[PDB]
Amino acid sequence: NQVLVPNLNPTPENLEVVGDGFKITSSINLVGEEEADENAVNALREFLTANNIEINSENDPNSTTLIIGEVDDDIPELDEALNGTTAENLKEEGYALVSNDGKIAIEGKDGDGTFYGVQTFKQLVKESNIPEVNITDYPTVSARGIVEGFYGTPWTHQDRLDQIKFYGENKLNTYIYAPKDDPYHREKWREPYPESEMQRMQELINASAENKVDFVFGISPGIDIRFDGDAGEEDFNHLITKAESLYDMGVRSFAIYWDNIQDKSAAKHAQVLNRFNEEFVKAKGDVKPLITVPTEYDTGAMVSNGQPRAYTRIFAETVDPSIEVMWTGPGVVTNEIPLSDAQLISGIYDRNMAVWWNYPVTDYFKGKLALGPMHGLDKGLNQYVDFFTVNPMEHAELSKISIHTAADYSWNMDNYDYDKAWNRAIDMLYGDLAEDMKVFANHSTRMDNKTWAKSGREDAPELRAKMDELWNKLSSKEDASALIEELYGEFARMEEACNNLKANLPEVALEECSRQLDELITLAQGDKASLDMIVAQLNEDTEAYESAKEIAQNKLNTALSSFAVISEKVAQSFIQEAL
Amino acid sequence: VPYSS
Ligand SMILES: *[C@@H]1O[C@H](CO)[C@@H](O)[C@H](O)[C@H]1NC(C)=O
Repeated sequence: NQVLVPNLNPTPENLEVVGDGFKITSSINLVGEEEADENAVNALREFLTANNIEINSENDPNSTTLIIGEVDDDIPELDEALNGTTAENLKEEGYALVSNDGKIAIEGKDGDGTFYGVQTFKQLVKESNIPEVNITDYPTVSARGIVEGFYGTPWTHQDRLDQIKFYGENKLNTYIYAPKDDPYHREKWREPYPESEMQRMQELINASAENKVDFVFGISPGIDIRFDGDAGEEDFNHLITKAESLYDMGVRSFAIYWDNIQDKSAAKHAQVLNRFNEEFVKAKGDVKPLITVPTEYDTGAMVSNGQPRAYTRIFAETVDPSIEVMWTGPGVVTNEIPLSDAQLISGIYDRNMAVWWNYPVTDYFKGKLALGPMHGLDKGLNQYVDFFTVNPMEHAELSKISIHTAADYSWNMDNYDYDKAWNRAIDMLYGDLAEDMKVFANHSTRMDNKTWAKSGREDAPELRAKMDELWNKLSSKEDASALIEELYGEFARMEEACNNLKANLPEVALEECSRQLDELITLAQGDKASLDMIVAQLNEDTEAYESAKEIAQNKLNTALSSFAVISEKVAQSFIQEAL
Repeated sequence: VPYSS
């Protein structure tokens, strides 16, 4: 009978079911494709082909009709199909979508908008069934996406192309190219890319345009750049030459980065930025605002007693208002960006800020996977932030979980529920394996190197609660056998899920997390022996206690010398507590 | 150092 609205990501701002839904016919009437966004139509064409829906040559009135276009197209048949709903009054990138009575209309506020309308369309359709809905939709934050700016092995060409498809499909519109260990990015920033790297860039730029992603070409010259006299000219001209050869392949966004360098010449940094902004960005006329990150880029390094440090004050005083400025929040890697930290930094800079969010990056603690949702970022952040990017792992595939939630948070910020988003991320990504992937991933959300880097939702918090309850019940001598049995089940379940993931994950995921799958299976076995210890102590069975103690020490020993790190404060720490 | 410390 009725067609339910499937999982959608991001969450559309306004959605109403207006009917029972309908099945889309074998072949459809497509209207508006001549004037509609070229990329939206290609996206739509691929989806139709992938789902064996043909486009009729000649209108057949017995077939589903799909109308598509932007506000600024003169197509009356579209305005008739929206039934008084419009994208005219929406912010840029917004769209309206209506399916009723065998018609699907999509109207983008602009081309980006029409492409995004197609994305939502694609998510709504299952086995030819679409619900009947009226949608108007638009992003909270106008720049949303990813900065590949981590240390360690950069993503491959194949990784990047696949990521860019993934951004498109989740309405992320920004990808900043800035890998720390690309030599031509940083170590040898003056040197041109060779012919073949330039060909790989071209493919990246093309795929970005195809997927409505702003490819941002970053460069980090702060290691050895000269600011004064003829050397300053020469080194500035090296920036221009480099940026120009990416402009010449189609790049329209640029970033100059000053993070993690010894030189703290604020004014000279800001002068390089302003000169480039005048001589390059504005001169070109079709280039987006310049992006930067200052040498002090977290609040702790930027601010001292409510008042900016020397560097920051001078940088902010000099850096042209049009330039986007990124900061990571209260620390490099931190639990939170409270609304007040944003207010503070946006105060000093006197502009809306850009966030460089260092999660799920794991270059500072490579043994663990960061597989949680966006967590700790205030839902009113849009008031001081208009540009949002996450720094992912050197593992592109598994970064997808966290990035999926980044798409939800930055598109529809105030509706964002990290737990619901996290569940949706895994459901949409893992299909048949979702429920198991959740069991595993649930243990791998918290990042903590025990010093400066701490971020993420806590590892399996419900399980910790039960573990904590068990210790309370034992020390106050209450009957724990209901909890005990419950706990055997959870540990068994961790083992069963992990063994199923190992057998069934496709290679692309499996090769990113197989060591951590072994780790969690190990720990689950040690948690089980840990309980066998508890029970033997209760039953005064020394034989059975010494025997479970050995097993529990043998699993803990394996985990402690593992490169893989998982569930430190939950599965791991339970064995330590029992010992 | 291959991280931000
Ligand atoms: C420092 O922090 C992260 C984590 O190590 C690193 O990936 C990044 O390149 C550095 N810069 C910023 C601005 O976070």
